[PDB]
Amino acid sequence: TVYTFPDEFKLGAATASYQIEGAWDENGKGPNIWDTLTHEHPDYVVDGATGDIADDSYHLYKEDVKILKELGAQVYRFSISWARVLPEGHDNIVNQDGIDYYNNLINELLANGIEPMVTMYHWDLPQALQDLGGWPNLVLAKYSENYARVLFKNFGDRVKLWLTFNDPLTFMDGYASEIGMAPSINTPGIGDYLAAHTVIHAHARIYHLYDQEFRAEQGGKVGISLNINWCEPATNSAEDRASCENYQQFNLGLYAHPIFTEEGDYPAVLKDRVSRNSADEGYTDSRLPQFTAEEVEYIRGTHDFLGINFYTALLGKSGVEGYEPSRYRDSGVILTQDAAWPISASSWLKVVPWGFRKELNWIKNEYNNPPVFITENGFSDYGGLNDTGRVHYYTEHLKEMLKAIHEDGVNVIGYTAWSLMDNFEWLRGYSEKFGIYAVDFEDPARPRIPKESAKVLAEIMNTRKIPERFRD
Ligand SMILES: O=S(=O)(O)CCN1CCN(CCO[C@@H]2O[C@H](CO)[C@@H](O)[C@H](O)[C@H]2O)CC1
Ligand SMILES: [Cl-]
Ligand code: NA
Repeated sequence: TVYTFPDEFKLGAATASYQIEGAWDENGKGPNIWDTLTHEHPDYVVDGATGDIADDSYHLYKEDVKILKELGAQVYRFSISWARVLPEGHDNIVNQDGIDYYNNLINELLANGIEPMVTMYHWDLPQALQDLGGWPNLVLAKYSENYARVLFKNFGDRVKLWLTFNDPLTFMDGYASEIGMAPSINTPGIGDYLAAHTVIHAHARIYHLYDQEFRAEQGGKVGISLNINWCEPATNSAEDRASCENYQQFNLGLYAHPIFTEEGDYPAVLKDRVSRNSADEGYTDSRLPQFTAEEVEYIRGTHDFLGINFYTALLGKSGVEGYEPSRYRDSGVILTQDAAWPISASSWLKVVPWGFRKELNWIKNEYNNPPVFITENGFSDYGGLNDTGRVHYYTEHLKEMLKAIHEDGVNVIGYTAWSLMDNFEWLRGYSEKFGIYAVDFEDPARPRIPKESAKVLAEIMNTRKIPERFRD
C-alpha cells in the first residue's frame, strides 16, 4: 500500500519557457529580463551561455510531446513566456504567433492524452515592465491581471490547472544582488520585499479574475508554486527549533501565510523581526511593506491548491548572520549543510529525502492540509545517461512522498518531475543537467534521448507503484 500511488494522483514532468524554448526574438516575441541578462552580462552566467536556442522547444514542441507520451506522463507542466504573448508587457498588443504556439502545444498534448498544467510566470518578465522597476513596482499587479486575462481567454477552455507564479522566493532575489538572478539589482532587504508584496497582490488579482470572469465556464483550478527547503535543527534544542521555524516562516510563510491561512497577512515573526531590525538601524519605516485589513481579506483564500517545489534541506541553528539589510539576516537562523549528505552537481542541492516528508508534514500542520501538487523535484549531474544518482533521488523522494500520503495523511494530489529535459539552468548555463532526457546542445536538431531515470520514471508511471528493487 505505502508503495502504490492513489488512483487519482497525477504523475508527469515539468519545464519552464526560457529554459527550453529558444526563439528568443522570433515572430514578434519581445525581450525579457533573461534575454537582457544573458546578452548584456554573460559574465554572470557559466560559459556565457544564453537561452537564445536552449532546447528549441518553440520549434520542437511536438518532440517534447513525443517524449512525454513515451514517458507516460499524465500531466505536463510548462510555462508561458509573457513577452512571447504580450511583447510590450502591457496588453495593448497580443502576438498571434505566441497564441498559436501555445495553442499548438496544448492541442498536441491533449491529442496525445496528456493534461496541460500552465505556469503563467516562471521568471521571464518583459523588459518593458522591468524598465518601470519590475516587481518592486506595485503597478505590475494590474499588468499581471491583464496578462492572466489573455491567458484564460485564449487557453482556459482547454487548460484546467494553472499556477500564477513559480517560486517568487527565488525570483524576488533578483532584486537582492548586482550579479545574480535577473534583473540583477542590488536592493537586498528592501527591493526583494517590495517584489514579494507585488507578487502576492498580483496572485490575488489573478485568482479573483478567474473567479469573476472564467471559473463558471472553465471549471479549472488556480494555485501558486512555492519553493521551500526543509530546515533541520542542528541540535535538538528549543533554540535551534525556533530558528528552523523562523526559516519556514521567512521562506515559505512569506508567501503562504497571506494566501493559505484563515488569518492572512505575513507571518507575525516576519513582521516583527523586520520591524525591530529596521528601527534599530534608524529607518523611520519598516523595510517590510504592509497590507491593509482590506488587502489581507482580499488576498487570503486565493487558492485551489498549493504547488510545492522541493529539492533539498539545510541545517538551522539559533543566531543571526548575513548582511544588513537582507532577508537572510532578518530571518534569524544560521544555515549550513551536513557534509555527510550525498552531493549533486549543484552546490546548493544535497540529497535529503526524509526532509521532503518533514516538509510535507510542516505544510499539512501549518495550512490545514491543503491539496498539494509537487510541481518540481529533481537532481543535477554534469552529464551521462546512466544517471544512478538521479534514479536514487527520484525513487527515494517518491517513497518519502508516498509515506507522507499513506502514513501521515498529507493530501498530495500530483507530482511533476523537474525536468523533462536538460535545459538552460539559469546562471549555471548548460553546465548542470536536471533532465530525465538528455539533450545534445551541440547538435542543431537538439535530440532528446532517455536517461535511465526516464526509463525508471516510465516504469513507475506505468505500474503506478515503486518497483520492488527500490523498496527498503
Ligand atoms: O545562485 S545561487 O544563490 O547560488 C543558488 C540559487 N538557488 C535558487 C533556488 N533554486 C531552486 C528552486 O528553483 C528551481 O531550481 C531548478 C534547478 O535549479 C530550476 O531549473 C528551476 O527553474 C527552478 O524553479 C536553486 C538555486
Ligand atoms: Cl526486481
Ligand atoms: Na486576446
